[PDB]
Amino acid sequence: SPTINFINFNQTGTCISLGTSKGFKIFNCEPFGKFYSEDSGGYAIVEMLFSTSLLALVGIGLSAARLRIINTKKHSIICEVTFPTSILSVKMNKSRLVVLLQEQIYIYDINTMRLLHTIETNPNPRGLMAMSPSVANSYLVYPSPPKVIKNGDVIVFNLETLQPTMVIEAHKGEIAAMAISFDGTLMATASDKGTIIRVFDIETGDKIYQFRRGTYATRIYSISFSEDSQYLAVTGSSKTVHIFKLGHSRHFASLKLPVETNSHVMTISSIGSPIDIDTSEYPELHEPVMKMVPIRVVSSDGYLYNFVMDPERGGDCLILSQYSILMD
Amino acid sequence: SPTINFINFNQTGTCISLGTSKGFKIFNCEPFGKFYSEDSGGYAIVEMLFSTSLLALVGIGLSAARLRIINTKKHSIICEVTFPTSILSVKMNKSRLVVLLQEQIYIYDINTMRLLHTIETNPNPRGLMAMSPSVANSYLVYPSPPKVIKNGDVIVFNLETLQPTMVIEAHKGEIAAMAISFDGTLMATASDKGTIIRVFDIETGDKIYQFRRGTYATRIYSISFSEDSQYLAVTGSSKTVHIFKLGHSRHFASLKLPVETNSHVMTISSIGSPIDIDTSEYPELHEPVMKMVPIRVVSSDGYLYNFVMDPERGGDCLILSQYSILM
Amino acid sequence: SPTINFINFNQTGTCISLGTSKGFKIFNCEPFGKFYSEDSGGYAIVEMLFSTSLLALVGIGLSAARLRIINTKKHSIICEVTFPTSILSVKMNKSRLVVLLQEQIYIYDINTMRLLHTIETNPNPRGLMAMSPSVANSYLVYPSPPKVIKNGDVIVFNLETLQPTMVIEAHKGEIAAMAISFDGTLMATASDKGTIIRVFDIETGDKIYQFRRGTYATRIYSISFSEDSQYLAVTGSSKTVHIFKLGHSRHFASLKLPVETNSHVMTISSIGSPIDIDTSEYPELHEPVMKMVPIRVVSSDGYLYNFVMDPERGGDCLILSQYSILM
Amino acid sequence: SPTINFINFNQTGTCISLGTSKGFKIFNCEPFGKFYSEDSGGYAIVEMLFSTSLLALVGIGLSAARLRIINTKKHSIICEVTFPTSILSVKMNKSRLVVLLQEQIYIYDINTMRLLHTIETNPNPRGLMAMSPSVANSYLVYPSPPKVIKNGDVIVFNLETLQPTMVIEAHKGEIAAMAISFDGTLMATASDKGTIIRVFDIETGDKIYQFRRGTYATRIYSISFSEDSQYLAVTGSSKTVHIFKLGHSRHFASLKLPVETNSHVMTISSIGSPIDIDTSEYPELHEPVMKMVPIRVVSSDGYLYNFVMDPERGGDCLILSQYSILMD
Amino acid sequence: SPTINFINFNQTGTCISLGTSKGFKIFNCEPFGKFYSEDSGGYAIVEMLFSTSLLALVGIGLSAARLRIINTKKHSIICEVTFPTSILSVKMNKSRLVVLLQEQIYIYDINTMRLLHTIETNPNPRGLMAMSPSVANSYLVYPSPPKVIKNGDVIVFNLETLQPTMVIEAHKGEIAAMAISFDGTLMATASDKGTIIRVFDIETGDKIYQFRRGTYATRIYSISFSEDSQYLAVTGSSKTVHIFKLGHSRHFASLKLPVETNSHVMTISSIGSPIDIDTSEYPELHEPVMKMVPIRVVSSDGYLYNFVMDPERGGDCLILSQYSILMD
Amino acid sequence: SPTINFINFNQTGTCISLGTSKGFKIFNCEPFGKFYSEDSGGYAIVEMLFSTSLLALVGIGLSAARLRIINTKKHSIICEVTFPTSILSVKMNKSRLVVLLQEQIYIYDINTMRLLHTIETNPNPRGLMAMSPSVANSYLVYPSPPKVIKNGDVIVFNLETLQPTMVIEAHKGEIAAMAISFDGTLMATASDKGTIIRVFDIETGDKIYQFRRGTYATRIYSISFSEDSQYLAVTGSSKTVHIFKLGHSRHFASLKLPVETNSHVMTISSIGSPIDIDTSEYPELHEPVMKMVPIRVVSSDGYLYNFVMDPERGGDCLILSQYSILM
Repeated sequence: SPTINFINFNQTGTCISLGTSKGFKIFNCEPFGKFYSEDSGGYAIVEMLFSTSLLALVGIGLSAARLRIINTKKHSIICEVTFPTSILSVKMNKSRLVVLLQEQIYIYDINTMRLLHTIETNPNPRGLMAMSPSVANSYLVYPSPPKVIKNGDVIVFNLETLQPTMVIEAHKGEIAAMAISFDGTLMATASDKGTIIRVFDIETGDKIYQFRRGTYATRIYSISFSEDSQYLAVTGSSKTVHIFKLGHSRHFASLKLPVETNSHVMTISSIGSPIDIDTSEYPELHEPVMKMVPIRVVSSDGYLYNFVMDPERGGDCLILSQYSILMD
Repeated sequence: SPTINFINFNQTGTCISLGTSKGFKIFNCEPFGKFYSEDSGGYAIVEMLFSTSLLALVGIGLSAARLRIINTKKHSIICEVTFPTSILSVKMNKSRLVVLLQEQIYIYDINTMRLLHTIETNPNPRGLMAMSPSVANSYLVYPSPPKVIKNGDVIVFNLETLQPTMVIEAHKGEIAAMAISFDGTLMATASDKGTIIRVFDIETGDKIYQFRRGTYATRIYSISFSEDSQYLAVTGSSKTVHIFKLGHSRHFASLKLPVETNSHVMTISSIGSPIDIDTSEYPELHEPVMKMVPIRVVSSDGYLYNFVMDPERGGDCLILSQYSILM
Repeated sequence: SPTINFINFNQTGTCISLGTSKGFKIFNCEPFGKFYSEDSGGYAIVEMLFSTSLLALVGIGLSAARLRIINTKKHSIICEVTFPTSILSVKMNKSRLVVLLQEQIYIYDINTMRLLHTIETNPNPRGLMAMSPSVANSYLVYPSPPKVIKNGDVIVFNLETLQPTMVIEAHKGEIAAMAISFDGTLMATASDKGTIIRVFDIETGDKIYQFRRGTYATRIYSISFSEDSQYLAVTGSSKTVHIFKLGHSRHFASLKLPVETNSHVMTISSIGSPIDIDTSEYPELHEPVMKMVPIRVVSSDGYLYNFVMDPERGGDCLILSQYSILM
Repeated sequence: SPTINFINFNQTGTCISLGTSKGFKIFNCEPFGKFYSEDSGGYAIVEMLFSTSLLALVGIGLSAARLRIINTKKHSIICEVTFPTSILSVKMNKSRLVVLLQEQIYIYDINTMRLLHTIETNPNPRGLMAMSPSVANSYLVYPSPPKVIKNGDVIVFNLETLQPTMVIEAHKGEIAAMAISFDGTLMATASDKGTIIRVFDIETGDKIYQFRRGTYATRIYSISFSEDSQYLAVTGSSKTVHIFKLGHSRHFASLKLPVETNSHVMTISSIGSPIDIDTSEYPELHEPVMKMVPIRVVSSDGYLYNFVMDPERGGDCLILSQYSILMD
Repeated sequence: SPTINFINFNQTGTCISLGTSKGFKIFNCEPFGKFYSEDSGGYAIVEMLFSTSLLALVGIGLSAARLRIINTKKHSIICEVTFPTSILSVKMNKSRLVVLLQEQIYIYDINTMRLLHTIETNPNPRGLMAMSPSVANSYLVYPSPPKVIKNGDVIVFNLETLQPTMVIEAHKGEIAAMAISFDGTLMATASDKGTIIRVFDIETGDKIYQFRRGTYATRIYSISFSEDSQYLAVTGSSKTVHIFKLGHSRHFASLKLPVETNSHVMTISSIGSPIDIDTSEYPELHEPVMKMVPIRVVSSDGYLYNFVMDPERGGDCLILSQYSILMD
Repeated sequence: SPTINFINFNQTGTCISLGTSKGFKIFNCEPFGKFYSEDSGGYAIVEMLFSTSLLALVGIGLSAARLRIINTKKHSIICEVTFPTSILSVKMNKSRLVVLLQEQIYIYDINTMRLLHTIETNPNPRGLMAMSPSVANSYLVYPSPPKVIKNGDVIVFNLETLQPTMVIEAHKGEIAAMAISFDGTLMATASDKGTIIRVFDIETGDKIYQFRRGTYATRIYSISFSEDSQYLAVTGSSKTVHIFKLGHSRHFASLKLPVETNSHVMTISSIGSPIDIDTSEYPELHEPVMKMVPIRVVSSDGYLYNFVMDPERGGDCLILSQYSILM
């Protein structure tokens, strides 16, 4: 079993991207299957648009500096761009392409592929970003630490006009994770303590929600919004996933992975639109069918976990199935 | 009489820097005199610190891109730095040195002279900034127009920590002039129409005062605060200089230059601390001495004009004397 | 005594430019003196125009690629230009500026300083050119070897119209030195063996004179014409300088340096206009005064040697005096 | 009927290339037929080697900047090279490939396809070139106008050693057309007046022949040598084609197109080796067969015209047939 | 090493055709080399004309019923013709193309490719044929067994006029092999016993020569004439090749394959025009050079064997070299 | 009186088959009578076996392509078979059934009626064959002209083994009529000019006899042998029937029809075994009885003519009686 270095959902959560030390893979979620694969070499960043057969490939070191965009349906190379330093993150929408280095931000137009704007930012060794995926509210946010309490400063940058809009005084400590909703309305961040989750409304700048996560300080791996902006997902080193309800404190519902899973695994999750499931097959503990929110949690060990959450009851979520990436 | 391309006061307003097409000169204000001069070449930017024998010299194009730092007392060269494009503005405090190109901002430590930060901004063909001269509140502000209504966006940048603090939605149109008080507390901005003057409190961001300037729209050359932040001075193409009182609308007092003066003159001004003047010599229209704020207005034609303002009466200001720079 | 890396006369031969590992110096010839000097850094190319306080300064590697134009009277910088590779030669007239890299030629207008033309040539590791200093016949010639017998092909390029005029099949072997007279009428070339010196008439292209140099093949350092195109001076590794008379084969007159001189010295020379010298002081072997052509030969060890040639007698030339540059 | 933008014979004159706004076509001459076609898009330059299934494709704007080499028999792409500006001409021999922009010349080796030499020339908005098609005498000539009487300067460049050989003082006015014989021995040029045709011997530089063309000044569209260097063909805006005999003034023989043809049409021609025709079928006005020089003249309207010339009589040439390109 | 299903010389013996289960190959004989190849699939019949880049391809099952004619130089398909049953043999000359099924004969004109004549013959499971390759004497002969001693009846069919010419009472038993000389003058046949070889003159019908082959009855694989009609070659299951002289019984000269070769291999041979060889290199056991008849024997295992025969001495033939088909 | 399209004897010559445009009829020869008749439709081919109540019926176009086998005694249908084109000839023996189209020959087993063989021949628009009626020597012969001098090539085909035996180069011109004796021993052929009659021995292939017919070339309608192969009968457009004696040139005996007969009549004949006739009734010009070979000649106009030939005298033959078929 080859080691994997990167997992990432698309901007809608209906697909899967992945990068191994021997190649990369592209899966699908509802009619599960291996859509694409290529065993060329180690890949560290595999980012794709809303399907559309568009990919962004960063080699593990094709070095980590070079970024290559490949159209999988045409099997051709759109362009290749090099960078002075290793790439730390690449994110995309159907309007702009952004490449982030440790102290610089590069912004490209996805169509023309010509360089547009460059931001000189204070060092970000963690490669933290968040991009609104919609063109109507195209906003990019990056942290602004002081150069050596005013450490958790985040710069709200509008990609449409290529000018900053405001400065958000997010937290006292360094930012550890950040995400933007699908429509670009909201924003969520968390310090390196992972104890307090804060939600700011990007257009006005007001803090809307403040959630407490866990009891003691522990690392946060990633944050992701629901597609309908109803729920927010956080994953940490405690091998537990929390879901906070944004329909408005304590986490609304929690996901516990199977015990056999090792605790030293990074997990990214995604929340999908509610679906109907047959209660006859699953003794939830009854109407024949009731709406269940499906949750997909994939870990760096190469597994996929499917949960269902009751929007009213919440609580601990039942687990339906456990596929295995890199195999059937 | 050689043509002059650049005039500015020092950060305290007690000195004069000037650049001709043949060299640069340095003057003084109260015991007027010519401290230094060199007939080296064309100079476009001659900026000085709080005396201290430190200068920034930019050639007319010594190219326009090159910047040279010279100690006038030692007649030596501290350093020499080049830039890919022509320099548009240079400002200093006793802690940081800022060089602005049309699209880039370079910040240097005044002591070590090593580069500290670089800012990629939207193009500024007008070379507009404002630098707080005090190290306690060292702030830099530069405009951020959208790249091709929200055209008059300005970025409040902190030099101490090298991180921006906030974004101020100053005006609807493009910014034309910026000025920061001596202590770095306030910032004043002017749109390209020069009809509304707005001053913001830099730490909070709230607009404190709003001034109406003149009757019709006309260009603004420069803005400058008083040492004690009591008054604000603006000069425009109407050949008239206005003084706005910040002790708290309409201009408090107006400076009318002599009629024979050319109308197409760049005019910069400065406000000094109140001093005692004898009313026996000057029929102000009476106690023997009364405090009157002295104002120095140097124009691009090469003349200095001294005025006095009565802080209570205000109104049209009397002119005492006129020298002639370059002579 | 710092090492020196570059010596050349001006386009009239009445001045000296020189570059050390610590700075550059500028001298004069008839009333000998040191006009200028700076201990800035290593300089590899120091080229001057017809006095006029204009210089081209190239750092030893200020990198070798960078070229800086400095006005010594104003102590300012006209401009600063970089190149992808190290500069190999720089020459000027009062109309054009030429910068040569190993495979590229850049031509600049001396006044506006904007780029005018670029020539892609076959590699020239020796950095060889020749520039006519008069604007009436402004010509540039550079060698064009085949890219890997016809190896000594040289391209006659007109700077005025920026179009080549003709191709001269100069020599069978690679070109080693090129020189153009003051008026731009003639061009002289030297093969890598230094045995045959050929001069061509640039407008017609016909070889006018052919000179045999020395007895055996040896390297040639530089060639230079007289102001009136009467004589041609070549210097080689044999520590001997030859003068060929163009008033029309064998060298007309030979310059033998003092024996104590090191043999491994780069030697450049120049020929000046005839002057009156007193035979009473100098027993030439007699009228009190007779015109004798003065020759100045500066070597890489740092010394200047003054000779005189009798235009009718020719022959071995007497040496009058010796100074010491850098002292 | 789609509009066509480019017509060009091969280096031997036994084939035809063509480019439309919808695709390109490749014909043949003696056993006439449509050898190849591809309706991809607009093409502006279609240049091919001596058969050998080698092509050079320049899109109308595959932009005009990009040049693509396609092997029609293998249906694959050998390589793709981009250029900063739009391409104005591409010519080839079995040794070198040259791409010309408005102020630059690029020279490539046809086999290795690596860049060899670059010439910085004065602006040529007309895209004028001439290449000897034989490797024994590989010479390339381009005009050298002054940069703003010495306007008609042409630089004779040897492609083998990549060094200029001489400078030719061709004409007083700007050069309008130029061509090189098959063996690379001769050269022919004409100013923008089109009144005087001059022939220079490329190896020595001497002007060998000087022909007068027409009476009043009129534009010249193209010049082409005969394969055996016996005759030279010029075509102008007068809807008339002249042939000058090089076996050595006034044009030896002239070709008049049918009256129905519009005068605002560009025509390129080619001269083939002499062939035997039966005088019984054609009342020339008699031996049964006598040698006739065949001439093929194709116009931008999409037609082909076949003429026969008597090398001794010359004069106005009889027209045998009139095919139609884009159809049968 | 892929298995091969078909080997056949051309009508002159100067080339080689071959068909594998993965593709087909085309070799050459005197300047030995691999002229062509194509790894598409299994091929059972690969027949080619006198060079001329013409091929006949029958798939192993492109089924065995379908026959496809491909021009290897043009890489195109001339035509495709289907048949109700599997093809058993295809032979060609520069005038006619004949396709044989188990009970039917189809004759086509090679140029026009339209059907001309069809012969309804009694069943021939062995696919036996013989065609004169010259247009002057275009004769086709096929066996005519009785439908269930008069079993070895062969019908002499003239392809030019498409009418039978005579009936030959060849042998008492079933015919096993048959061949026609290059000029179409002679004919040779052999029964399934392989003991007696009979030669009939096709124009008159008289039996000219009768040769005894071997001692006991054994199978005969193929018969081939010399180009000059001087010698006749037979190959059997005894791993031995006999040559009978037609300059006029017992075989004149015999060819013994190397012992390492397996006996269960089918061998086809061909006789070429006499050539000069240097006796200095080869100690034949002496003039420096003497004429030797070269013989090429290829077996179904994938090897080629070159022999030399002395026309006067005959006897056992020396073997010069042993190439290897499917490799160098 | 309906038109008649087809007349032929049986394989023994003791019966008559006939086809009208309204139906078919079957007669007898020695005790003359009408055995059978049906007014069904137009019939073009009515062929019978050796009595045995077996018939082959082809419609006039029951299309011309269709063939129907009918048993007249049972009034039933044995089978029905169609063909892609119109049938041109049908013949039988007691072992095989042959159907000929213009370019194809079909052979059927008379008993099982399953198809046995098919022959692809060059086109025969005249529908010519010859069938041996004995199973001991069952042979079929059909012409093989070249497909567009050797035009009269005929193929000897053996029905028993279904394989051809030999090819006979019969005549230079196209074959016009073929006939095989009762035992299948001999075959007779006639060219389109009808001048030369050739008979070949089918087993050996050698031409045995050659007969000259008439004086000038004229068409031949049919040929038929005697039962004992003693005589051969040919009928042509000259309204004269010739008898050639094969007991071994010029015709042995000639049959002249009555003058009133139409000249444009298809005439077929047959030769029977010798019988005893009374010379008292017939003045032959005498023993009371002498054997005379009876000849029956039925013509397309619908009449039967009875002749007698003296085997020794030969010569012109006397006519005894005339009936009228269809009445």
